[PDB]
Amino acid sequence: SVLTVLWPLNKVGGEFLPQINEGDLLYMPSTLPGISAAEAASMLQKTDKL
Amino acid sequence: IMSVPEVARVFGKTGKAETATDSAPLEMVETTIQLKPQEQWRPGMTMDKII
Amino acid sequence: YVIFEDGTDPYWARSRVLEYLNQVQGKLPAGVSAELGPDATGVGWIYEYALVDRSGKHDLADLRSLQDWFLKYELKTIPDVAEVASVGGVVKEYQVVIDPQRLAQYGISLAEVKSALDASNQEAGGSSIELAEAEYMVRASGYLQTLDDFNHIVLKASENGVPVYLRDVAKVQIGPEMRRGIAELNGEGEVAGGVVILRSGKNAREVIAAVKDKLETLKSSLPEGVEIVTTYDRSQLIDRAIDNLSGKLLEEFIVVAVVCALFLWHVRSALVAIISLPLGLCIAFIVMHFQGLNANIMSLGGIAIAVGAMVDAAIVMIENAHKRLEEWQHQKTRWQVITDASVEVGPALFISLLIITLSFIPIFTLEGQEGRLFGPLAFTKTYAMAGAALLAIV
Amino acid sequence: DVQVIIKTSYPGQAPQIVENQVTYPLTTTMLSVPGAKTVRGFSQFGDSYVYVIFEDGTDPYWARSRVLEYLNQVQGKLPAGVSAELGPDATGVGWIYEYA
Amino acid sequence: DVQVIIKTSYPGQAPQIVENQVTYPLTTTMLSVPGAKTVRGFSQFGDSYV
Amino acid sequence: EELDNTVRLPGLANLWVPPIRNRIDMLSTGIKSPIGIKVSGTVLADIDAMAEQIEEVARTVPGVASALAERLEGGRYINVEINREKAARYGMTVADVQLFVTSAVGGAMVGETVEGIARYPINLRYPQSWRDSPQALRQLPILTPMKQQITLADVADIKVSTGPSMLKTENARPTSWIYIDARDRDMVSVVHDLQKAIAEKVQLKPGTSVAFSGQFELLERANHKLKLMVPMTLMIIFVLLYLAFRRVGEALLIISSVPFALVGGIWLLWWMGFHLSVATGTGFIALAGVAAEFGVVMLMY
Amino acid sequence: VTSAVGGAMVGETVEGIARYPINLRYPQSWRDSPQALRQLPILTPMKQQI
Amino acid sequence: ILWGTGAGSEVMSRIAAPMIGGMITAPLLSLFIIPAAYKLMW
Repeated sequence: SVLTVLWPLNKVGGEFLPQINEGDLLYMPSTLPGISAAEAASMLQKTDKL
Repeated sequence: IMSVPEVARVFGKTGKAETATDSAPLEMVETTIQLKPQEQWRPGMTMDKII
Repeated sequence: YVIFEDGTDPYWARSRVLEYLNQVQGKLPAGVSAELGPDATGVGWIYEYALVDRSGKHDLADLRSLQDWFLKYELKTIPDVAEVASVGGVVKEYQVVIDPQRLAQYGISLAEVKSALDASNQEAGGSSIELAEAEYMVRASGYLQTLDDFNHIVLKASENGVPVYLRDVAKVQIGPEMRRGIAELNGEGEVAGGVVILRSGKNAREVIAAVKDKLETLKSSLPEGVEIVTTYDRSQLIDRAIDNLSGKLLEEFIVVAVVCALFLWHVRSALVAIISLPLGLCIAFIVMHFQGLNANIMSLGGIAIAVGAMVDAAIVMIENAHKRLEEWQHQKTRWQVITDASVEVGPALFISLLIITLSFIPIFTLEGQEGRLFGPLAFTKTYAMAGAALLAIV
Repeated sequence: DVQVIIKTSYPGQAPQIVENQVTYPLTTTMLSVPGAKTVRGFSQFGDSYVYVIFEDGTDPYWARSRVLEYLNQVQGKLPAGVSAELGPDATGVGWIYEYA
Repeated sequence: DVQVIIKTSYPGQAPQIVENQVTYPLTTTMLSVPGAKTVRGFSQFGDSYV
Repeated sequence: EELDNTVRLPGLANLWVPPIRNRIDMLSTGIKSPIGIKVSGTVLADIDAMAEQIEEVARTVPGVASALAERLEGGRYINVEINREKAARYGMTVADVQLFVTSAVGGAMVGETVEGIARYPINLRYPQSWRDSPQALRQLPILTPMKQQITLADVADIKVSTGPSMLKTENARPTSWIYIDARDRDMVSVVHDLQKAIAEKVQLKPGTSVAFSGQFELLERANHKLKLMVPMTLMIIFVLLYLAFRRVGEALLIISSVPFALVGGIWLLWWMGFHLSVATGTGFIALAGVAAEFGVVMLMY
Repeated sequence: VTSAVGGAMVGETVEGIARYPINLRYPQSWRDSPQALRQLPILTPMKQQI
Repeated sequence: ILWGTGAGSEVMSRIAAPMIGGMITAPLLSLFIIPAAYKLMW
């Protein structure tokens, strides 16, 4: 048995910190540098309303 | 100084070395002298005789 | 130099000195500013090298620039390096030689020349423009990079007239700065180098090895015909001292073994001492690490006598055990009789060790430069004797 | 990490200007602070950030004091209207409350 | 007790100006220092003590 | 999943994270990829050109390596090149034109109005019609010191180009970062091969250096230290078990039997689908402790 | 006295991360000895030669 | 704790799963392998 125990050990995976789920969330879009001041507000309003 | 058969390398410095720890004027000279290994100096010729 | 009392935290002292430094930065002249010294003492300078050029390609200015802008920033990244200070070489500068004749001819003062010079060596950028749904961010030039740019500087211009350029009033060239310190190698010629300073109270061997490996790895990216010749390093002296101490200790152990083999008629009881002496020094070094007290050359040279003073108890114990085990031979529990033979001398040796250990307080007494210098020696001696007492008991 | 943040706010200059005007001197002066493991500089459109990261096991107050040790020497070299400011005494777990 | 004194000099400025521009910000900033019990401060015609 | 499927707009790559982790990652100004090559130099052009080569040099070695040079070159510029000769023709130094550039077009602060404890800035600027586009900048009116009416195109040349959006500086030097990444494998040996290949098939310009870093730098340390305390612990445990029984047989038996309880404990993680970490380590340590307690209380009886 | 004869710094040229000072000075022939200083040309604010 | 879903329960489940999984062999161990290996101690 102590020898057969070697099957799941390699098959098992390693993580640093199991992700903890909070009561809230954070949405963050990756975008490009170029942006104006009015287009930014428009995009923010659109994403919030969606 | 380099003419002595025992010195291997001399590094002279007149003045400061751009640091707050060194405050030597342009007239004070400090020369570091490295000596050959004791197995190559000469027959005898202790440190006192070298100096 | 602000000198504090004895027993003060160097960082506390630096903070207290700075607490009033900011109040003075506003009273000094415009261009100057006061700077605090490094975090090292007179024993800070550990490594020194020189940038030699085995050709006639690179002058002193090139070597000085290489040392200042490439090696200074490459060797400062070492964790425990206080600072890498440059020495020797030449600091390139842009010199403008004015001509009083042309000044009198065109009628222009030095103040306007300086105003024109300071008004042509910067970049000005306006806020980002509102293009169609995207942002473009302006950037304007103006920096000085060549002598042709210096020549095309206008000192005085008249409406519907002819402007007066700097080339018609002065001569711009590249030259050396007023040297305050000159370094030099052997009689061959002058060179430029650097000096590495070690932070207060740190390991010098590790930092020396780190800087040497860094220089070895960086020597590839150096110009053609440029070498870095070392001129000083503490690693050699420390290694020599350590080797001497190790050899002397090995000789002392061999002598102990020879004496035990000669006087006890070839018995390996010497081992009892070969294993009991190092453990005492181990205990002493643990106690030292528990209260800092870096090991200097004096603290290292003292253990050679500590072991010689400690071997006495081991020798007495071995001799008493041998005598009693030989007396038993005339006439499980036998080893209990040997334990009794040991305990009948145990307490005397223990008290002797205790008194020889406590007889060193008069050295912890004295303080100052003599007290700081000689402290570690008496401390390690006391701890070694206490450890030897404990061992002799066990 | 145990790091210190220095922020410099310039209204209307490009990245290179704030890089060679307010960020370069700050970095060159903070590179020689005692106990700093590394120094990073981020030059953006108008703003300039300097992160001085110390080793592990350092007192945050000690690190802030050491960083301020060399901040005063640079205030006299920056442009006239701008001035560098030290970051708060909080880490990434600092933001607790938000309202509108 | 552990007391820290901060003296500021504003040449020729009425108490109100020095209090709004010097004493008020200093008094509001020194209240956030770790371990600050109280922060007193008074402004005069030419000086401000905290 | 519904949130990701609902919010869909061009030019955005959605990420849904926790707020605390997001803030910690934002304040963490480090390197996230497993392996990172830092190329430092005196200017940006040389280090960029060197990274352009190191990219493919590291992408060729055995092992998946998504070598990405950098995402910094993304800015767009409108360069107004001031000409010193055409500026001297009218008697205006470089600063005389930069004044108009920053004040008339830039709109910098020139004072602050006090309204009690508040302070509101003052702006001084030209109208919008004269600073709308580069063609409007080319016609920006300028008044010379001698009160002459000229334009901006007469003392400078306005051109449009691209550039960086953010400048990074490592140790007060222009530095370029290259990310080499993998997964489910220890990057302990590939670093040496990468360094060898870079040193052999790449040349360094005068005043440029390369270095390696990443998470592995710490791992090789941490793990090592662990292997120094794992034996010690067992020792400090054995010396106790002996003292409990005054015989080595029982201690060895317990230490050799604990692995059975460890097996029973680890056989469940697979079925559960979880992954082993430090938390599972503490769990296994507690299980082994309880198993040793059982064994001791059984051997005593 | 400080600029024509002394040669103080009046700026610094930038070439990347380096900074090289600028000097503004008279020629060597006009600042050789005290007798040369006694004849140093000076231009008054009203453009008079002395 | 292994079949629960609340706040911060992931770490609790990760720490508890090993013990729940091992509690089926440690009794078997200390009940069968210990006496057997003890009878074979000579």
